[PDB]
Amino acid sequence: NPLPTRFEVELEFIQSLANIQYVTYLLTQQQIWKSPNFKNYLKYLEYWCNPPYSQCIVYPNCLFILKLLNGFMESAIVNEDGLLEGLDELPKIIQLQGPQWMNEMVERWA
Amino acid sequence: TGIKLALDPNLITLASLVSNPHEIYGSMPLEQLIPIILRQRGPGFKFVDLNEKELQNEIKQ
Amino acid sequence: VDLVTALEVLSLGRPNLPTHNFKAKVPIGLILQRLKDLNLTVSIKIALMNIPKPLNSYHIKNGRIYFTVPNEFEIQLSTVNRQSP
Amino acid sequence: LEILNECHDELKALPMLEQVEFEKNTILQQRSKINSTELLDYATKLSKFTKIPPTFDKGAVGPNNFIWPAEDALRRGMLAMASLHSKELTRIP
Amino acid sequence: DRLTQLQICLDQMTEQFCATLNYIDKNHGFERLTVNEPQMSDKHATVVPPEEFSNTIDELSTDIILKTRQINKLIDSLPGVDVSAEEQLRKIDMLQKKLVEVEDEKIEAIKKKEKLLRHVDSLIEDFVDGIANSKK
Amino acid sequence: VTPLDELQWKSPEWIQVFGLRTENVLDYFAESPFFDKTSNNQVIKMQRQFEFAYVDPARRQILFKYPMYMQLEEELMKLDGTEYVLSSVREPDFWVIRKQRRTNPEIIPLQDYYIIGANIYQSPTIFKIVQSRLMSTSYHLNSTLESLYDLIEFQPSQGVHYKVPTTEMLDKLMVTSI
Amino acid sequence: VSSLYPPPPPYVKFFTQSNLEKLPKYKEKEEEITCALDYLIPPPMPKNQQYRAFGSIWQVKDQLPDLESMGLTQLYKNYQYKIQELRKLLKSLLLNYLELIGVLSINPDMYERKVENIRTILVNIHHLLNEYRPHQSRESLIMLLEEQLEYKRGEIREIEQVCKQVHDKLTSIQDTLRTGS
Repeated sequence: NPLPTRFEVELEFIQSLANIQYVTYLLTQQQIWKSPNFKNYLKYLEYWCNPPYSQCIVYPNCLFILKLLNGFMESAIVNEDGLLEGLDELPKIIQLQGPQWMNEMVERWA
Repeated sequence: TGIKLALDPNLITLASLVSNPHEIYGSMPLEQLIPIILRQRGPGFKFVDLNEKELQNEIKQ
Repeated sequence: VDLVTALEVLSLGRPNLPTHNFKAKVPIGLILQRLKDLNLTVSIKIALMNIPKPLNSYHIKNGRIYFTVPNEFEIQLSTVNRQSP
Repeated sequence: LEILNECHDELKALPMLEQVEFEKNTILQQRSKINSTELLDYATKLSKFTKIPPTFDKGAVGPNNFIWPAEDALRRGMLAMASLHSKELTRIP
Repeated sequence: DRLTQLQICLDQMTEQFCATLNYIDKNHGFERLTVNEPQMSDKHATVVPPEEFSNTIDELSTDIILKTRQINKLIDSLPGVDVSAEEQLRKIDMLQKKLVEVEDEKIEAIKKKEKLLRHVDSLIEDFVDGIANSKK
Repeated sequence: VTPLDELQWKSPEWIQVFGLRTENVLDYFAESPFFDKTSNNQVIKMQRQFEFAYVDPARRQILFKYPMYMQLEEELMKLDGTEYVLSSVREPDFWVIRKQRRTNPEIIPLQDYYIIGANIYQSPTIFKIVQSRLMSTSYHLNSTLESLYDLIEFQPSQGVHYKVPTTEMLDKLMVTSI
Repeated sequence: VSSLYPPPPPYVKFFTQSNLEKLPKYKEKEEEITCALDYLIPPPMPKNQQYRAFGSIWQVKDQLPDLESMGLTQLYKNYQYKIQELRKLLKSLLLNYLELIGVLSINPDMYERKVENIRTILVNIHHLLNEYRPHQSRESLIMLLEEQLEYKRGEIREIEQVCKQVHDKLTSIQDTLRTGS
């Protein structure tokens, strides 16, 4: 059994954004959105949007979720101490609009 | 691979995603279309500010 | 086979869904076209309207008609369609 | 003059020129983006997922795995053992 | 979409087969070999009149074979039986070229509509500024 | 670390393999960490794997509705110690399991565990529920009160007040014109 | 007991600003890891092209498995041949159901191999349909292109429909203008 490749782990994590439960689990930790490395990783991951990397994706709503959360990033400025302003209320947006997005994409599935 | 394909992107379902800003503004009648126009033009925008030559040299830029 | 969602991916990298959050924009050519056809609208609206002698001085411009009396006032008016005032 | 007015406003209800010019530009951009074999292969990849299976009454089956990975899918998946074996994933020469 | 209706028809065959077997297994009766043997009945047994039993057998059988004609007609109507994958590509490329050409043709069609558009609005604006200069 | 009450426990892998019904809640709860590995329930489970008083009518409906629970309690009356019984059921998906020690007979109840949607929950006592709500309320009013105090400015010429941040004849003209 | 979801990867720790500025310099200069700058270039496709994900094996280009490769009976193997094979298969399915009824109406114990025969017929029919599916998908793409052609040309006919309404209303206004003259 070889080790899980960077391609495989990054593909499974980028695909996990389709489920809203995973992202609302991730965004409740303060240190995750407080970390600028995770922010850079969020701006690292748009390479899945372009082919042929997009071919292996099974549920493209994860790519939609990736594109959606990036619009909240240019309003965020990281300081010298690492406090990312503007991310204090975006997880609250996620819990308020949580069932809305996933019900909308379930009706799009139908 | 094969050959390419160019599609009419606005219509994929038979009887939208490409936001061409003309059919999603010019289709509606003007009486309710003007409010969103001066809302999107600017905050506190008034009907008095719209002008011929202003847009005529805005397209010239 | 599901060609529509694969088309959405190969077009934008994302499927089509309504966006309540950023992930509108009015064209300036469209607003000038609507401005000039609204000028035509208010110009043909006063075709069926008789105009008084103190207010025969009018300027159909800037999406309006400039009903003016010299050294007294200038009122500029517009309508939405024909059958409404 | 009024019947010419309804003629003008019924002719106003048609799409304009730069709209279909931008439509042409988007069509050429999709010429640039899409390949036929790639499109059909990717679409038949998503054939079993992105629609309700048109064979069941769907009163006993739901979209646990059809639209998003399920909880038990992540439990039995190799990403779960990637979580436990993350120490070996931290092994960098 | 035709193959989807075909698969629905196929498992409708299978449902009809198991339904006919269930009916003939549950709603059959108790047949006299001779007249002198005792005929007993069970309150836990779904006894039916034999004539309507045979009628239901007949209608089950006829719905099976009318669904069979539907399957045969649907397979006769499968989209593309005489063309190959090479023929599919030789259709796709000419459809590509025809779509590019009809986009061009729609461009000059919209251009002609724009010819008429500024024609009619030029006549309207000439009419209204002429009558504005007349009445003023 | 999270203690035993603020965690929802489920084994959807066990649901995929076995499935959860009104019969197999016992071993499903045995897989949960809430179960006592030294309980009387698991020793009699290992032994069996190898009308009636001193009960409330809520459990009596369960006993007269499902058999396996009534020989469960018939094996449970022989022994003493902490047990696990189902006081109430609601098909298709609702269960509750109570900690319970029995002595000879005398019975006291203990902590319950309600099951909703094949998810095992520890039943909380209401004191820490309202205590957590008051944590939220008190911290929120603390934040409001601290954030309000910086706007407050005092002068000796006037009272204490807030920090200040850094035509009338036209109605008569309207009423006279008509 | 562990968390419900796996943590973010250890690969996120290499995305630092020094790596960001050294990435174009490294560009000017399944992966074999040599240094920290390898983790900012996206990894290529696996050479084996069969990658493990979510407890299953996917492929960069999926091919339809044969019945022999899966370990079942492929009875019959440009689609006219396959259409006639499907026709013979459905006729054989009907005849074999009749034979199954006959077997159960003399001896309800020998049906076991007949049910296996019905199974083989059904899986051959379904695999024939799924073999026709790329051709059916190409026909669906043909139908979609024809439908967009039809919608563009329907826009054409409504353009000259409104245009001809303009022309004959113009003839009407010319007639009533000559009448008023």
